[PDB]
Parts: sequence; C-alpha cells; structure tokens
Amino acid sequence: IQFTRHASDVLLNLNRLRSRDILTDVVIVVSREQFRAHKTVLMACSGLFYSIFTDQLKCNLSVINLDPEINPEGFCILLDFMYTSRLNLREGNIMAVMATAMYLQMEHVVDTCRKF
Amino acid sequence: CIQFTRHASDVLLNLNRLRSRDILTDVVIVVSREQFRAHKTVLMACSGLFYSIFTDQLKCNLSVINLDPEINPEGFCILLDFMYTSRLNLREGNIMAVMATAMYLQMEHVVDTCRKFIKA
Amino acid sequence: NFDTSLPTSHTYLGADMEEFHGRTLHDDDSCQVIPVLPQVMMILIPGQTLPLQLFHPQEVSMVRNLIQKDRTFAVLAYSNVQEREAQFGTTAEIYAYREEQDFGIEIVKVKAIGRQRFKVLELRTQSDGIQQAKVQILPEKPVSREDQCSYKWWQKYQKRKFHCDAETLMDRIKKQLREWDENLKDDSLPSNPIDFSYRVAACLPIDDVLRIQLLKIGSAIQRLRCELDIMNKCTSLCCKQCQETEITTKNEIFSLSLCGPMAAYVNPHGYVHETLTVYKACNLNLIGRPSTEHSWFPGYAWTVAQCKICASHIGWKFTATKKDMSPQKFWGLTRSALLPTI
Ligand SMILES: CN(c1ncc(Cl)c(Nc2ccc3c(c2)n(CCC(C)(C)O)c(=O)n3C)n1)C1CCN(c2ccc3c([C@H]4CCC(=O)NC4=O)nn(C)c3c2)CC1
Ligand SMILES: [Zn+2]
Repeated sequence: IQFTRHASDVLLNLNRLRSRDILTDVVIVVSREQFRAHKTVLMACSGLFYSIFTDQLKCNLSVINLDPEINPEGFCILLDFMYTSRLNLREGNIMAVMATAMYLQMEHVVDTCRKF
Repeated sequence: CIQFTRHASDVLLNLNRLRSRDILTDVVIVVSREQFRAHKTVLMACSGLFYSIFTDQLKCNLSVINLDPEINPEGFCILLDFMYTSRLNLREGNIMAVMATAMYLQMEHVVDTCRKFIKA
Repeated sequence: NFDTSLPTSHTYLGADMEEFHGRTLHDDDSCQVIPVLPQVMMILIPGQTLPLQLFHPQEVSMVRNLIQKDRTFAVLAYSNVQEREAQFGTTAEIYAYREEQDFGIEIVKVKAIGRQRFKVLELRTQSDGIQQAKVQILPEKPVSREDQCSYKWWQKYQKRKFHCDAETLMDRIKKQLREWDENLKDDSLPSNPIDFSYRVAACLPIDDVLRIQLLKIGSAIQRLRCELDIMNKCTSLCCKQCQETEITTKNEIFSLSLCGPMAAYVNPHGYVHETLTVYKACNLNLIGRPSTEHSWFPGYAWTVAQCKICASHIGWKFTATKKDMSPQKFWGLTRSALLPTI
C-alpha cells in the first residue's frame, strides 16, 4: 500500500513545526538575517547542508553562516520551497534564486531556473 | 508558482537514508522489549501521541520513550517504515494489530486506511 | 455561567477580519448566473452563518474576485452527494474575510450568511473548474411570561381576532424552544414571521431530506406548521452507522449559543461540521487527553469521542478548565454523523 498524500502532509506538518518554532535546532544567517529550522530537513534538500551536517565536526553547530552576499529573499524563498515543495519564481528575483540554489547545491532548482 | 510533486518523496527518502545509518537520530522507542531509533520531529509529524509527548515541555527532553508493552512490535516497525517511506505493508496476518497500534499512536489516516481495507 | 454570545463570534478563526457592511437582494423571479464553490456539502438556510477556510488556488482566486465584484456565491442543496445533481440552492453573502500567508502557505478565512433561495435551471462547468449555474430567484402579550396572565390573555386574543395563524404558531414554537433553553429571551428571536421560521428551521436537528423539503416551502405559515410537527415528533438521535444506538435524547439537548442548540463550525483542515451541544451522551468513548488549541468553546478542552460499539467518529468532550464554570462537563456531537429516530 502507498499513500498519495503522506509525503505532502508530513512536509506540511514539519512546516507547522517550523512556523511554531518547535524543536528547531539550527539557525542560518544570510545577509545578517536569521532563519531557524531543523538540520535534518535542510540536509535532505541541499547538497551544501548535507555536506555540512554529515561533517562530524560541523554537525554540532546550531548556528551556520553562509556566504554573506547570498541574497536573503532568495534564501528565504528557497527555504519555503524546501518546506512546501512549491517555488514562486518572479521576474525580479530569478537570477538571485538561481545563484543561491547554485551556492546551496540544489541542481534541480538551478536547472529549472535555466529554462526560464 | 510551480510545484515539485516528487520533492517531498525525495526528502522522505533522504530521511529514511539517514535513519538506516542512524544519523542525527535523537530518540529511541521501546515496543515489546525491542528498540527502534528515530527522530522526534518525524514522529510528531505522523502521530498525535508523539505530538502530545514531544509538545509537553517536561517529556520532550526524554531520549528514551516506552509505549504500552502489549502493542505489536511488528506493527510498530511497519508503521515507522510507513512514516519514513509513505508505504504501508498490510497483510491479513497483521492488519488488525496494525490498526490497533495506529489507534494507540493516534494516527488518523492510518486507521482510516485500515477501516477502508477491512470494509472490503 | 458561560457567556452564550461568545461561540457565535467564531473567535478561533482570528480576531482581525476585514468586515463589510452591505447587502444585496436580487429582484424576485429574475434569472441570473451564479458561481458555486467546488465542494460545500451543507444545505445552507437563509440567516445561517457559515465559516470557511479555503486552500485551493482556484478557490482563493475565485473568492478574491467575488469579494471584489459582488460579494456573493451559491450553495447547492444536493439531494445526494454522489450524483452531484440538485434543483434548489441558497445564495450566500460574504460578510467577513481574511487572507493568511504562513511561511509560503496560503489560505483564506471567510464568514458568510445566507440570503435568498433559488431554483437552478442548468449548470455549466467553465474551464478553470468553477461551476456557473443559471438560476431563477424564488420569491418570498403580557410583558411577564407569567402562566395565568398568558392563559386568559391568549383565550381573549383568540376570541377577539377570530370573532368573525402566525402569532399563535410562533408562540407555540417559542414555548418549545424555551423548553430547550430556560435562559432564552424573547427579544433574541426575531418577531418577523419569516426570520423566525428560518431561525427555527436552522435550529432543528433533522436530516437533509427534511431540510430541503422545508427549504422549498414558500410560505411562512407552512414552514411553521411543518416545524411544529417535526419538533413534536422527534424522539432521539442515533448513530448513522449503527441504525440503532441512543447517543442523545430530545430532552438532553441544551442551547449554548445564540444560534441555538446546533450551529456550524470549521476544522483546521477546512472541513465543516454542524455541531449540536448536549449535557448527556451515551455509548461514546474518549480517546486521548484534553487539548485546547483551536477550541470552539473558549475556556473548554476538547477530547474526541467515538461511537464505542461502532468505531466511528461522532463528537467531543469539552471539559471546562477553570473550576468556577457552571457546566463543568458537556458534549458536542456532529449532526452529519447521526440521524433522527421516531
Ligand atoms: C498544530 N498541530 C500540529 N502541529 C504540528 C504537528 Cl507536527 C502536528 N502533528 C500531528 C499531530 C496529530 C496528528 C497528525 C499530525 N496527523 C497527521 C498524520 C499524517 C501521517 C497524515 O501526517 C494525525 O492524523 N494526527 C492525529 N500537529 C495540530 C494541533 C491539533 N489540530 C487539531 C485541532 C483541533 C481539531 C478539531 C476540532 C476539535 C473540537 C473543536 O472545538 N475544534 C476543532 O477544530 N478537529 N480536528 C481534526 C482538529 C485538529 C491538528 C493540528
Ligand atoms: Zn455507531
């Protein structure tokens, strides 16, 4: 047996946890702005985060600072896409979103951006 | 806006991959004198019982959780696998035990599926 | 002790809701095209409040466009769900609105109120999944309630008026409604026969076939007669999935909000329940521990209650938390999951 909506609903429940800031064990600092979340979810969506949190020394870090010049709006939108599988691209940010996805090693998102 | 109908399954697959290697797992559940290690966040996303347990400021700090001893361990394992893989392994030889365990765990849609299959 | 106006506010949705002061009535016996929402499985009666929380893209877009243009939509009284065919419906009007963005999620909270009844000629589905229906609009005592003063006074009234009825039927219905609620105050029930009949029809805990049969009636006196009969024949409520189990009796129900014994509430997932409040339930089993988030009755903690010999979901517990509250224990039950018996 397989559940058509189990994955989407589990993702929504994780997003509910994030919005309520429950058991969130890490905070990412991009452009001097903070975004709190869980390490497991981040490493499940990004090669960069997978590398960082599979590193036995860096996985203990509850605070992580990325490249400071990564656009904050792009990182926020990509985090929301991680937590809802939905990406709302727009004319005025697609380049920044693509650059941030490249930095995060999210190949499918970068490739999708290449098309638009 | 656009949608990635496989991204959620990919995330679940990565989480199951981490579980299979016991990476960042932070809780162990004891069912029928048998231990199963997992992440609290996933458990509370799939079970109301674990949601209540880990939303309780006193009990969330617990790293070891013991359930009702008479709950089927095989059903618990199958339900954990369903949590981590969107796949439920029902058979005539366990369906009732799985439904009972799901009711104990307060997993609505799982018990709904059990009822749907039992009705047929 | 509990305030009886609080539940009607539906505070759990959100205290800040953009609100609109307005009303629009279509000329009777006119022909107009109205949009209807993708799935609304309830026979909405004029004057009855309806809360919704919508999620779908097309739903949010169409309701947004609605509130921009005309602020009303249609609710079809489906004779049966699977066939999707119906011949009457009710226009609902938006009177409270709010749009909520939650970390990429989008939802819309809304509260509406029924206005007019109508007959549907035919309905056509446009490309974007919205259904547009062509539709023709259907046309429409002593200050003290002391016993003896009402007795001789009503005899005198009957003698004088018919020396050669609306008030009498309304009075008897009000007597029954008061039997349900001692605290009931007359000024709350409208004096206009039409509004009173609609309010009573909404309060009645009856199945949908009777609901539509009562909605089709075009005269206030006929509605009052039919309601009188139904009220004075209803015996008790039974689990829909057992066909015979006493969950509640006629005398156990007690109004707890101005709307009446029964009202409409909404779930965190957008599904709508019609809840009926009673201070005594039987053959119900509790699962879990008390919770209070998104509670329908502020100050009370709900616990799911399942038909214990049926394993089907029926209602809730609602135990008060503070120990100065009069109803330290009552129950809510879902009308959709139980049927009248006789
Ligand atoms: C915030 N929050 C949350 N946040 C984060 C997480 Cl992680 C999380 N997890 C979770 C928990 C428990 C699950 C579960 C997932 N799943 C999904 C499992 C899977 C595999 C499909 O994902 C499943 O089945 N259970 C049991 N739940 C929940 C809070 C409670 N809340 C709720 C509140 C009120 C009512 C009412 C009535 C009652 C009477 C009244 O007066 N008011 C009402 O509205 N009815 N209902 C239905 C209510 C539901 C639901 C959301
Ligand atoms: Zn039953």
